[PDB]
Amino acid sequence: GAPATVTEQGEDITSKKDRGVLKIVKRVGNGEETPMIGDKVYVHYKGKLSNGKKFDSSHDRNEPFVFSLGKGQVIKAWDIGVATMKKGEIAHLLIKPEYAYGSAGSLPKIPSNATLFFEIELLDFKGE
Ligand SMILES: COc1cc2cc(c1OC)OC[C@@H](C)OC/C=C/[C@H](O)[C@@H](C)OC(=O)[C@@H]1CCCCN1C(=O)[C@H]2C1CCCCC1
Repeated sequence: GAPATVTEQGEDITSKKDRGVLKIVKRVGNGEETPMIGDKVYVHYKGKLSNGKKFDSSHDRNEPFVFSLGKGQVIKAWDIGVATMKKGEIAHLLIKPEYAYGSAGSLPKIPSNATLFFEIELLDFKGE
């Protein structure tokens, strides 16, 4: 399924080239701008542990998810991944624990050493 497709076909968007954040563009967005640290960013997302054992979605809350890029509100993989996205883009990310919750995990939702999958739609972004 989608996690294994990102393993096989995803681009490694990490600086270290350690395959810690792998990306597929599923729907192309518009415009030249991409989100930058400090921007206020508006998304919809669907996430899950890569083995399907827990799910989460902005739609569960009936509203976009909003965060400030690079402000420590999201996991490192989102700061890295969403900064590559254009307005309107849908992307898939597959994420190693080093760019998510690590060996400590984040119980009860996130076990130690968890790999994460997200589908993210970038709705909008604004400067601080
Ligand atoms: C570890 O705790 C949670 C993880 C995740 C979602 C959670 C968590 O409980 C606080 O609740 C959903 C609502 C309440 O919060 C949204 C964003 C939270 C924050 O931005 C942090 C905690 O989340 C993240 O950094 C990432 C990226 C943004 C969207 C949420 N995401 C998660 O890791 C999910 C996670 C995804 C895989 C399945 C389990 C939930």
